[PDB]
Amino acid sequence: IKYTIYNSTGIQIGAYNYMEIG
Repeated sequence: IKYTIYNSTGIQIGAYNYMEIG
């Protein structure tokens, strides 16, 4: 999986991950 993304807020790619940006 490529993508390219500039200085933006933290990303989950791939399968259905879990993540909690307080």
